[PDB]
Amino acid sequence: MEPVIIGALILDVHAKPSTTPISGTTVPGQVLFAPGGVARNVADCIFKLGITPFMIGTLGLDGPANVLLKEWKLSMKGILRREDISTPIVSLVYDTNGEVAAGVAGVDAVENFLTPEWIQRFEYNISSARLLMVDANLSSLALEASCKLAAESSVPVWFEPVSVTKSQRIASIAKYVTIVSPNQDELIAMANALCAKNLFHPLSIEDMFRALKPAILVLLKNGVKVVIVTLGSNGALLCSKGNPKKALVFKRVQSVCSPNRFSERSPSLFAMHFPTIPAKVKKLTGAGDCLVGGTVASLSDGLDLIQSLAVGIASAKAAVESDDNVPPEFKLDLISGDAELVYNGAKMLMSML
Amino acid sequence: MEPVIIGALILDVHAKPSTTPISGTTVPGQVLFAPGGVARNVADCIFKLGITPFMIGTLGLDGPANVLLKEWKLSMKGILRREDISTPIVSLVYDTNGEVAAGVAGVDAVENFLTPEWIQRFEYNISSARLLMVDANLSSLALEASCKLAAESSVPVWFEPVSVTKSQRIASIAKYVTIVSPNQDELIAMANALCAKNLFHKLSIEDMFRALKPAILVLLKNGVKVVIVTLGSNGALLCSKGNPKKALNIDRKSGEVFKRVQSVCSPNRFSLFAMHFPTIPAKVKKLTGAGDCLVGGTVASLSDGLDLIQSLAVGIASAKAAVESDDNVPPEFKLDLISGDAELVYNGAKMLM
Ligand code: NA
Ligand code: NA
Repeated sequence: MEPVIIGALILDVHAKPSTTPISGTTVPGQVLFAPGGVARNVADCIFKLGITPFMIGTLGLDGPANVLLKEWKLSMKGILRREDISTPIVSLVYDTNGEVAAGVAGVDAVENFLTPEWIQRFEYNISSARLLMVDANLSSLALEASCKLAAESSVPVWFEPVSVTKSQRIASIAKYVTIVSPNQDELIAMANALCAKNLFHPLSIEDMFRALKPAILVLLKNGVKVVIVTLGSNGALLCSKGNPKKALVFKRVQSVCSPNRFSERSPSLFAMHFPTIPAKVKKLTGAGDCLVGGTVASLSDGLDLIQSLAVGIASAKAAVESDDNVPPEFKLDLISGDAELVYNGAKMLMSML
Repeated sequence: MEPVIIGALILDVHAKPSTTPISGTTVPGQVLFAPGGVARNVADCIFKLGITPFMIGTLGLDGPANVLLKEWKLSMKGILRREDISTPIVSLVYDTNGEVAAGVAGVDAVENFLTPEWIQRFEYNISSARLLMVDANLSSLALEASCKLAAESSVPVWFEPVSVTKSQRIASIAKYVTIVSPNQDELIAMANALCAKNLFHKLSIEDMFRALKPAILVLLKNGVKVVIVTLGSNGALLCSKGNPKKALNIDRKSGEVFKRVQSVCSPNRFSLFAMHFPTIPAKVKKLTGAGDCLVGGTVASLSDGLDLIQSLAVGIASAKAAVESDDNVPPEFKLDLISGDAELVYNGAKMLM
């Protein structure tokens, strides 16, 4: 009952300049190819954590596809390859921060060729899936087809907003979505999209949460059960409608991250903050994807959402310390240790909605 | 026999956005890969014109190399490939205007790994070459080793000034160099490098020539035999020590480019000699590769037995084909079109001195 991952397979071009990038000319630095795309990264992360995912995507019969598939050890029956299709490419120019200064995509092969027609071939896989994860690179039509299959079989759906623009695609599928994982810009865009108007616009944790609470409520009322807001270096917010456990390799995590840790019996809005762990950043790209991958893998292994999120945040830290979007391997003892640190450090927010 | 091409093999990455370039995230647009590097471009241009060159360069055993070499149909024995090497890449992110918003270049593989030691492996190739073409991407040591090998065997050397900065690498090898092909910024930079002081720092053709004559003479005084100043849309300037109608001292036993051009570009039409060659009006799609194909077209023509005046005309024709292509080098050359354009340039050529 493998988790099913649907979305983009992208060849990433990462340009980290030695000095500050200046207009009108090139500056010295390093430029690397990295296997990318939210869905590909999530699948890769889940696999390296010891769970086999099923990948549904589309690739070309070109050079970039041959880079992405060189060391691909998962099934490829879910991957649509034809010659008319041009493999998606994202080109990023970083700053010295490790943040993106300028990026271009690059990815309309996904919206045009990862169709409902292709996804419906795998109705059994989605139906029997432990979890369905879709990224917003999919078209509204593909997202509808995907999410309606999982809902039919009562399979929980994870929607990754990918960007501010593409996050608005939550609008037509919100009912079917169980979990979303936006940052604070994407959360705002999603809230605006469901509100049909531009009602929301993009410090301490209780300030940030109080500022995002109206936007979070919008998503919850539109049928989303769990909203995970990634706050980068100040961790993540886990917000859910009802008890977070009721909303939906790792027996180490189950041991040390006790499910009996949190005494709190079913609120309309549940909120708690997860801290992140200090890390030696080489590239922040892929951090969010590994959070999702780490979380899905744990949920797929029978852990609850609170335990799974800690694993996700652990995986995110490992990812920023690599020059890949997803690290070449995961060290389980490191993953478990970091997860416990995050888990034990998780605190609850907020007595009347 | 075969012309030897030594220099950079670069993967060019052009990111031209739909619009709205913003920090912190990817933005919609198109990203293209283009096989680049002056030497690689010259080699490709020469081959498509029906002459086989020998390429000496350095590449990695990575993804960029596999994109770069995918449709490479020439020998690879002159190309140093090792796991230590990361394939040179120039990554450019444009704005709506078409100017570079941010650019990063990682091309230190050429200067660090294309050593004199590697070049001396192909001493037989360089010695027996009809012509030797080196780009300024090479280190000074690599340039010295290559050009002194050619000088011993009296093999003509073509030095291509990659940029204003790298053009100054002519300083230690000017003695060995037969032909240089700078634009006028590069010509000034090379002149200053050769001089004991920095004496050099819209216009009509004989006016622009009269302004460049001192800088041109400097190069001539230092041993350069032929100076070709590329003037973009104002054609090219051909200045030489002695008669301009020079040819490659190679036995007759030719090809299709030779007897097409020779028929149509009569050799009976035509110290220091100076000519101006006009360019041909063209549908510019991208100026990419224009200078390189001017070099490529001229070398190819010289290699098939044409004189310098005939060869330069082909080069400007080839340069035109390159600007009306949007690969650095056009996918193919239509020899009839090249020949027709060459006659236009040839017949439009004017004596200045
Ligand atoms: Na990373
Ligand atoms: Na071009």
